[PDB]
Parts: sequence; structure tokens; C-alpha cells
Amino acid sequence: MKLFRVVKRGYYISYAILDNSTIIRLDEDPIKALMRYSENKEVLGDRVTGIDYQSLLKSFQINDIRITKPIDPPEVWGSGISYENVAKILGKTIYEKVYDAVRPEIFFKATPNRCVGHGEAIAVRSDSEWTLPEPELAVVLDSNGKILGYTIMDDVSARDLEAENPLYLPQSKIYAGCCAFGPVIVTSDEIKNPYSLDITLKIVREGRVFFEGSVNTNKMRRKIEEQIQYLIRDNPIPDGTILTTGTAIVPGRDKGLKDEDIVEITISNIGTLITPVKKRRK
Amino acid sequence: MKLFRVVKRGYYISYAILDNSTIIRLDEDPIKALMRYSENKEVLGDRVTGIDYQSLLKSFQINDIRITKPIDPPEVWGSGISYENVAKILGKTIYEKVYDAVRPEIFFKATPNRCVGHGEAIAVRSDSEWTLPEPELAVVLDSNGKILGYTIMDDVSARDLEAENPLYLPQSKIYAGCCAFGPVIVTSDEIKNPYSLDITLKIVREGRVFFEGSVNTNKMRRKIEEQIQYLIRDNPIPDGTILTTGTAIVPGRDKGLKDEDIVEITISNIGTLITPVKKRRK
Amino acid sequence: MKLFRVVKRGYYISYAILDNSTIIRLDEDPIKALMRYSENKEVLGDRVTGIDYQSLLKSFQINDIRITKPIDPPEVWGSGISYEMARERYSEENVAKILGKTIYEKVYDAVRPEIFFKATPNRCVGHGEAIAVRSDSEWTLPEPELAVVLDSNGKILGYTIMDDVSARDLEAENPLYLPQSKIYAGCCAFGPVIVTSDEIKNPYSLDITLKIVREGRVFFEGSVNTNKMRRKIEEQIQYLIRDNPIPDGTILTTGTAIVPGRDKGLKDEDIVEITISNIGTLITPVKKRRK
Amino acid sequence: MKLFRVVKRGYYISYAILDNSTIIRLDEDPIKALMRYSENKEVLGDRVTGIDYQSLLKSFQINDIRITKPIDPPEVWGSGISYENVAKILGKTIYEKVYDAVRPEIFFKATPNRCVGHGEAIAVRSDSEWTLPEPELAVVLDSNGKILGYTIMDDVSARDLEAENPLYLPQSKIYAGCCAFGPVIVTSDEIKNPYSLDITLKIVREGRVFFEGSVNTNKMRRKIEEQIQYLIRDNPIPDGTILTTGTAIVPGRDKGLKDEDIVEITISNIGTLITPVKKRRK
Ligand SMILES: [Mg+2]
Ligand SMILES: [Mg+2]
Ligand SMILES: [Mg+2]
Ligand SMILES: [Mg+2]
Repeated sequence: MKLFRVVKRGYYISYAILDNSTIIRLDEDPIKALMRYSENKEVLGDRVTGIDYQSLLKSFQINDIRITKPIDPPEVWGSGISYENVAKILGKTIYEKVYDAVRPEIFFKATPNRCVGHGEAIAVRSDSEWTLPEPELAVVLDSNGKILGYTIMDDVSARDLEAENPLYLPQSKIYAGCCAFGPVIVTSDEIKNPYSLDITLKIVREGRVFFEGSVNTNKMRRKIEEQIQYLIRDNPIPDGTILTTGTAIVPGRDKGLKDEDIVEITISNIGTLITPVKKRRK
Repeated sequence: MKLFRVVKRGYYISYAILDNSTIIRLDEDPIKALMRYSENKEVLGDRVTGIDYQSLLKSFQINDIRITKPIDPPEVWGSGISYENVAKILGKTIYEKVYDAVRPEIFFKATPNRCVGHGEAIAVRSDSEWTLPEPELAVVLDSNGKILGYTIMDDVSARDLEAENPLYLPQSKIYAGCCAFGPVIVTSDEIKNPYSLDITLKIVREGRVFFEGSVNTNKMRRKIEEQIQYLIRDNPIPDGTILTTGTAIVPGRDKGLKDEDIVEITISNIGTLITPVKKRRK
Repeated sequence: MKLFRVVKRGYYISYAILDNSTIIRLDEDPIKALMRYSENKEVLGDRVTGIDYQSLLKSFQINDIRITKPIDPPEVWGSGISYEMARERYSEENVAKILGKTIYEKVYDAVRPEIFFKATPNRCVGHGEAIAVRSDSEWTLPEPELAVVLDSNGKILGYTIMDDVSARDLEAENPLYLPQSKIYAGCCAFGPVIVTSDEIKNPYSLDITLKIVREGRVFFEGSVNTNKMRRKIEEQIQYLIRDNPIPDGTILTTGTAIVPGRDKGLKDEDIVEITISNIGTLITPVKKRRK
Repeated sequence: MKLFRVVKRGYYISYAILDNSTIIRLDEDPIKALMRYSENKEVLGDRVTGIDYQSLLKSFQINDIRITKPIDPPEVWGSGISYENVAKILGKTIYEKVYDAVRPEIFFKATPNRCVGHGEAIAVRSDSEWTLPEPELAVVLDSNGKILGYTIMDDVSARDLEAENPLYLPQSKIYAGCCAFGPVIVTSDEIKNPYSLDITLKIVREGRVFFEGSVNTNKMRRKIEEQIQYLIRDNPIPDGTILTTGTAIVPGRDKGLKDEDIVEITISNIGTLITPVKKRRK
């Protein structure tokens, strides 16, 4: 099952697309629906015609419906350095200490209102000359840490603020339009091997590909199960929480995002998340 | 107006105690009341008798009511290094860089469910051998950054985890029972000079005063308005958001909290917050 | 548009079958949707498939969905003695009367018609759900009637079939027992759908048919056309709403003409089918109440 | 306990005044509170001061609080002829048939929105030339028929219509402002004998007593418990349903209500209900 959400006349509607391309309108809140699917693979709803899923992915708005975040995730967290100048402890840089350490990096990323979806604009802080989109795979957790599904997440980060001081990391991570995900949430059974997925980032600037990298999730060293273990340790999380797993694609200092740029991220079996950029004014 | 809340048989009731020992029971949600009082110093409610506010401060529970968090703050943030081995950037340590730098340390600290109050227990993480209570003055804010009131907050920190790597700061700060505040929220008018208050931390182990030490808020070199300025830059905060301003009282390596302790924090014009300590186990 | 409603896992879903047999699932409260449609003929919702409406009519239930009252009408009122009936010259020596003329035939000629309160939503049942005979009635009859769904201004939002189940023996004993005879658990039934106003060009040209079935055998049958109605619906509404504000989705049942005999009283296990032209067939089993 | 309700700034607040003058503000819905009191006589709430109950009875609106119906009864039913030209069955009149018969008159009277309270206007229908107030005792019921308390009720009746035809009875009983009750609901224990109570009806036209009359509830022949039995027979009623038990006081043909009149009704241990009279236009 792949789960998406639109806004129609000011209220939300959740739809599910099945492998046979039949679309179902959910009777339930989508978080509770993912929890139900997790138990018995059942979607409560009715089969609907006239929902143009493909046009929503390509055009965002069709008829009176516009695609958005697939859910409101009460909390969003992130893990850093899960894949293969700055501060440092005893010569060893703090980032490469984490890469070897038993304890991984876990940080708070967003609340639902700080997030955006397919077609909606991510944001660059007003006080940032070097903001980068971090293309990552993310998971939707229940309160026990069980994976309910996967989605594409964009951990937008003001890399210059982090670089100045690791104590600025929250400021570099947590702000309006600092997080994007979708276009859908795929249920767990849609992904057989999470550690064999391609992730392609593209940054379009004036109809022209300013950057393009990609990496497979087989390059991931820190396992997702372990990231969750540390997240929920003495730390109750609400159902529908999202954990973003980390990025490998990191454009250079000179590849900072700017107003009007289009960030396109593609992950295998999930889809392609497209978002414009909005530079904030002081 | 000094504002507190109780829990009675599964529901909350908010009371505002006024300059004169006359207690008023609120018609409104307590966060909204603070916004109204900030506007015109009006309070909606009936003058109540038979509410032993002083017995609640000492005993926590009287009859069928018990004191708790005065409000549910949708968000809690913190600001470190506001008053006068570890990592470093070009020799100079990360902490003493933030002190000198124009930008302060702002970090996400808590959500309502992770917060506790007078009489309720704060938590030491299962995997922390050195966790300290950081006594601080905290401000309740509206979404514009207007100081709706002051309170005593305990920013409970797993200092060992912080010391290992600054990137473990979120994990050291954000967990169940990592944050306590109360026993009241005082309105802006109750405090003439916020930089003229006596913060005192006491820790009681087995009836004996295991630690003591106080400081005045005149020693605070980072001004709260600056902290609020950076907190909200490009960062929409909800009404009732709490910003804890930083600590000056820092016990040593041998003075780490453990099960059954009693952490008492006093601030001038606000009162004394008392929370027993609870150790989490693996 | 014809409006129906199902229950599914303890919650309601409303559906609107359009004229080209396309089924739409309402995003709105059905009463809200009736009012919308009344203004501009629009229905908010997605076209759906797999909703086997014709099966819900015949079988009542399919998998986890079951048909019920098409709406919760906040109030239900009725208007008796609205059809043509000849001055039958020997009034039963027992009906209440005023200066010799029976109360029922005084209403017949009066300017003021009979208007009475019939039910709340929780006293109403739908297609496939059981109507009741009171535990203390030995002559309860179904009264097949055309009913209209009203807004607060008295505007007709649509029509449906209504069964005004009446403990006629209690009404016979004393007209002051009328409320006890009309108002009780399962005393009222409507559906299977609410058809919008435009689905009925002439409301005074519909065939109403009643069938009572006992153990497969057809116990009673009769019919009547609404061209026989004398007390017109516009008048019934005028008197209903006079100094008496009604909520949106109120239903006014407009009276019956099919009256089974004294020997044809309802009893347990019976089935009651009512058919009206352009609306459908309402079917309800009967339940006798135990003391 | 004696239970009343005000409207303050658009919302409702219910208060309980105990015999010893002490006024309690309720935590629960008043209907639920009455069911709790019926159980074990426990009342959840706080004692309050500054609520002048006696002045509210006399002034209706004090400052920004205004007394109204003590509860919203989901249903109101009536019962005629419980005490000592027209239609008739076998020469004998329909009313005295009911008086003797084992089955009493039970009829539906009002929905909550058709009811009014102390200080609010009852109505005379536009098409009625002889409307009389019927002062009656009334009981508040739970769904099992158990009496939760007593109150004054005015069954405002368009008598000319009832006279023309008893099939017009519902039109004479059910319309906007056809019912009034309060100012309080007294709990069951506040009345030791309901069959020994003085009911008094004053009507005030242009300064003067236009009608006065009274009668005790010892003249009531139809017992209340019987009326409740027939009400709930095969006929479930919601919690908070009111049953009014018929009137003994009946003014004559000349004493029909009209615009600007005032209706006072008094019953021992309950209080006095006052309502202006509005005549509807065409
Ligand atoms: Mg990252
Ligand atoms: Mg701190
Ligand atoms: Mg009828
Ligand atoms: Mg009466």
C-alpha cells in the first residue's frame, strides 16, 4: 500500500493506492491506518475512481485537490553519520568519533507545522549562506518503535551554522520549512530490502541541473533498527513519529541552495519528492 | 498573579493566586489566561475558598487534588552559556566560543509529556552515570515572543553523554522526566527586575543536604530578549512555549544525581520547586 | 439524487446515487448535503465503486456494512386525516365526538389540520431494522405515508417513505392516549432512501402500497395514490412551523390512506413492506415488546 | 442541593447552593451531577464567593452573568388531569375518562430549545386567543425513571385550540417558548414530601395582580411514580428528562395571557419562577 494525502476545500483527505492501481479513500486517520495495516494488511475505506494519482505527482494540483504531506508526524527525529574548520576532541573530529562510537547521533528535527510535502516549498533560513538538502530514507514509527512504513525525507540543513559550532545544530535543523517528505508513505511490505535502494538528488536551477548525485542504501553502516533503539531509550515517542536515517549525498560549500531552486529527490519503490525553495527575508 | 494547576480525578483545574491570598478558579485554558492577563490584567473566573495552596506546596496532595505542571507547554527550548576532555575549534573550546559569539546556544528541550512539576519525579537516564539538575529562570512566551510570565525550570542534563560528544546533546537533554517547572507561573508584573533574582539549588540525599549553592540573575551576561530573538528567527513557536534561560550553578563530577534524591530549586518572587529523583533501569 | 446511509464498524457513511447510476460518497453531513443540493444541485464527494446498493436493498447487509435510516431526523412530526374519505353515516358508538360530529371528521372540515409530534431520531429505525408493537397494544397498525424532509424555513429538501406505526387501540380508548400510541422505541421507520425534490415532478401522483407478510403468506395488501390527498403538503408545513421553529432535517409524514381492518393487527415476526413510486420499497420486520 | 445555571460570555456555568448558604461551582455537567447526587450525595466542585444567588433571583442579570434554565432537558413530557362544548366518549367527557382510567394522560411537551427559564419570555401563539399558564411540579428523571430532583414548570397551553379539538393538543402544547422551568432544580432529599407543597400562581398585568390562586399537592390524586411508569413503558428517555405532573390551578376564559404580562409561580422549598410574556405576531 502507498499512502498519500491531499487538501480539498480546507480539510484533509487520505487515499491509498494498491499495487493493482485501485485507489481507496481511508475511513481512518492515516497514522491509525498505518497501524492497522501493520497488524492485518487491511485498509478501511471505499474504492474511488476519478482520483488522478499520476497527475498529482507530476502537477501537484488537479481539480479541487492538491497533494501535501502524507501525514502530520507529531515528532520528527534524525540520525547523522550513518553512511561511510570543524570541532574535534583529542585530534579526532566529532563527526568521525560518532561514526565509530557505539552511540549514534540522534537529534530532534521537526514538528508537523515545520514540515512540508510534494509541491510545497522548503525554506532556507534568513541568516544562512550555505543551506543544503540532505536526501535521506525515513521511517514511520509507532510508539514501540515498530516500523509502519517508509518515505523520502529532505533534512534541510543550514550547514554554515553547524560548521561554526556544533551547539548551533538545533538552529541549523529546526525551523519553518526545514523538513519535507512524501510524496507517499509506503507500507513495510512494499520494501523487501531497505538496504538496497537508490537515492538520487537533483538540484534544478533555471531549467538546468545544478547538481546530481546518488547513492545506494547498501552504503549504510548504521542500521535502522539500532537508530530506533537509541531514539526510544527512556524517550517515549508518539505513534506516527518519523525517524530520518541519514544522508550520504553532500554537495560542496559552493553548492548552497538559493531562492527558486527545485530540489528533486528519488528513492526506489517510493517515488520522487519535488520541492521548490524559499529564501527567508530578515 | 501567580498561576498554578492541579489534577483532580482525571481532569485538570487551573487556579490563579492574586496579590492578597485570594484565589480565583479560571474559566479559561491557562495559556490563554496568560495571554489575556498580558493584554489588560483581566482574569475570568470565580473567587474560590477551601483551596489550600500552601498545603499543596509542602504536601503535594491534599484531599482529592494534587499539584502538577502549571501548564502544558506545547514546546520547551533552552539557552546555554548565558552566565559568566571537551571539544574545541582551533584550541578554544566550543562552549567558550558560544559565549563570545554573537549567536547564542538555542536547543529543543521538551514536550508536555516529557515535562513534570512540583511533587512529580524527574528522571536520570538508564545509560547516564553523571546527570545534573540545572536550575534556571524560564519565561512563558506567546507566538510573537512576548514574555507572558516567569517560572522556575530544572533543565535535567545527562552531562557525561554531553561530555563524550556535543552531538549527543539532544539525547542528554530530551527524555521522559528530563524537565521540570513550576510550582507556579508568575505574570510579568510579579517580577520587577528579572536580572535581580536569587536562584538557589539544594540536593538532599538521605535527609542530609548533599549540595547547596545559589547565584543572582545579575550575573547573567546574555540577555533574555536576545535569546527570544534567535529562538523565533524563521522559527514559529506556539503560544505557551517555554524558554529556559541558562544555569550558573554547576555541581562537580562527584555530585551526580541518583535514585531517591530530592532536588529543590528556589527563585525570588516565584517560590520553591521540589522534585524527587528517579533512576531509569535497563 | 437519492440519498442512503449505512453503518460500518459503529460509524456512519452516507452515499448519494446520482441519476446516471454513479454513486458518490458524501464528504458532508447528509442533511447539510440535502440543503446544499436544494440550493444549487451540488454534491461534495468522490465517485465510488463496490458499494452494492441494490444488494443492500434486498439483503440489508454485505460484509461489514449495513443499511439504516438515511438520516437522523432531529424531529419527526405527522399530519393525520389528510386524504379523501366519504362521510360514513354511522359513527362508531365509542369514538370521541363534539356536538355529535366525531373529532376525526371535525378535523376533516376544519381550517386547522391535525399536527402531532411523532419521534426523535433514536426512536426511528430504517430499512431492514425492526419496528415495534408496544407491550400493551393488541391492535397496532402500520400507516404507510409519504414524508418530506424539511429545512428550518419549511422548504422541502426531499421525500422518503415513512411508516407511522400506531397503537390504534390506545387511540380508540381515548384521544388523549394519542402520544402514547404514536411515540415509543421503534414506533417509526423511513427510507430506504431520501430522494431529492427534483426526483418527483408531482408528489400528488405517487402510488403507495402496503404489504404485511406472515410466514411467507401475504397477510394484508392495499394501495392508494397521492392524488387522493386533500390536505395538501404546503398547508401541513404552514401549520407545522407556525410559532414553532423546526431544525434542519426535520421530517413531516403527511398522513395515510391505507387502513387494515380490526383483525389485521401486527404481531411478532411479521414483515411490513411499503412501496412508493420513484422512491423504492421500505421493509421492516416486526417485534413485539415483552413486559 | 439546589442547582442553578447562568450564561456568562456565551458559555454555561452550573452552581449548587447548599441549605447552609454555601455555593459550590460544579466540575461536571449538571445532569451528570444530579445522577451522582442520586447515588451517594457526593458533589464535585469548589466553594465560591461573589455569586449573589439571591440577587440573581431578583435581578436576572447581575454584571455579565445571567440566570437561565438550570439544565437542558433533552426531552420534556407532561401528564394531564392528575388533580381534581368539549369532546366526550359515550356522553362522558374525555378528561374525566382519563381521570378514572388506569392509564393516565402522558404527552410530549418540549425539546430543550423550546424551553425557557427564569427571567426569559414564555410565548402566546399568534393564533391563540386564550393561552393559560399551567403551574406544575416537575421531576428530573434518569433513563431508569428514577427521580433526580424537583423543579417548577409552566406548561404554557393554548386552551382555545385544545377545546376546539383534542387532536390540536400538540399544537397547543409545543411551540417556541411554550415551556418554562427553574430557577433551580432541587435534589430529592430537599423535599421530604412532594404531596405536601404549596403551588401559587400570580399573573401581573399593568402593575396589578390580574389573577392569583394556589393549591397544595395533597390534591394530587394521580401519583408521580405511576406517571413515570407509563412514560418509560417501551419508551426509553435520556438522562435529564423532565416530567411535569399536571396543574390544579386553572384561570377562566377571560384570564388569557397577553403581551407584556408577567407569570409568577411559587412552590415550597424550590422557589419562585418569573417569566415575561411575549405574544407572537403574524
Ligand atoms: Mg542528516
Ligand atoms: Mg541548561
Ligand atoms: Mg399518521
Ligand atoms: Mg398540563
